[PDB]
Amino acid sequence: SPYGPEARAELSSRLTTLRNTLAPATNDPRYLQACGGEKLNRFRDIQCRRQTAVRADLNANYIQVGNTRTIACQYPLQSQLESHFRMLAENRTPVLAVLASSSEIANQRFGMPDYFRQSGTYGSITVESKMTQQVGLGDGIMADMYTLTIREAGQKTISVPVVHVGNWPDQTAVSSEVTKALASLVDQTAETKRNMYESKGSSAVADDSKLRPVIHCRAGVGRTAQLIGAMCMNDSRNSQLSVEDMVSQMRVQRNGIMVQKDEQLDVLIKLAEGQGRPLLNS
Ligand SMILES: */C=C/S(=O)(=O)c1ccccc1
Repeated sequence: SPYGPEARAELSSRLTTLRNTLAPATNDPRYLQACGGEKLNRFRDIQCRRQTAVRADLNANYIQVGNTRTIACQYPLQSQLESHFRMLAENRTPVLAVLASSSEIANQRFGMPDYFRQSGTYGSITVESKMTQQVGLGDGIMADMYTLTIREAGQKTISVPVVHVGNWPDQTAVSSEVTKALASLVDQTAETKRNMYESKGSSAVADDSKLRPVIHCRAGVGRTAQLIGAMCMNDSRNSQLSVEDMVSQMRVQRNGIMVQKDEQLDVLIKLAEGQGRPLLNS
């Protein structure tokens, strides 16, 4: 069977070998390295692919699965906020999807700054956070939305649509119904903002490294990967892209953990089967 346990076991096998191969070795050439001793990676073993790094001081990667282009990153460290906001601004971010829970953010032991729900000043950058709408995704999962306006002297003021699922616990997978609802909402939000820039004749439209949806959570390899996978599967241009392709591409473009838990992979499998999308590559 195409979606039978034998097929699932084979997929899991192939991806496991890939994760182990991609594991970062000390001073790994494939991964972005910290500078002068200042922490770059929130987690020592969840690193950032150098070839696709967005900024030299952020754990963040440009990711292209099939035709879907995005940016995946870890929750910025307090010391990276300024550079983080810079990335968001320069990217003309059409949507910022944060899947880190409100509990994680609230726990000061985690060092996850409340940067998109609060207004403040960071270096020479000043940010305002306007709470907008709230959208249920099912099973009680809630999406809180905000408008993040980024201001800096001499720079074009940029406002960013934020989609925050604050009750999706770490290392777990919300149902495929919830995932599809979320991916639809994120893409929809992104399409509205991107359209705005295109109507204004923004030069960012001609730059493939810009206008990308930015997705992340705490480490940016689980809930983040699950959403990205769902998003690429919603792209009407990714016909024939298999789950194997999908997960391997995210892994080679960020790190080998992308799609952290089996439960998260299962959701991607389920969505694939729903569309008749192949799991393995022949
Ligand atoms: C998108 C966050 S996550 O990848 O799910 C994660 C965060 C912290 C620890 C493990 C996974």
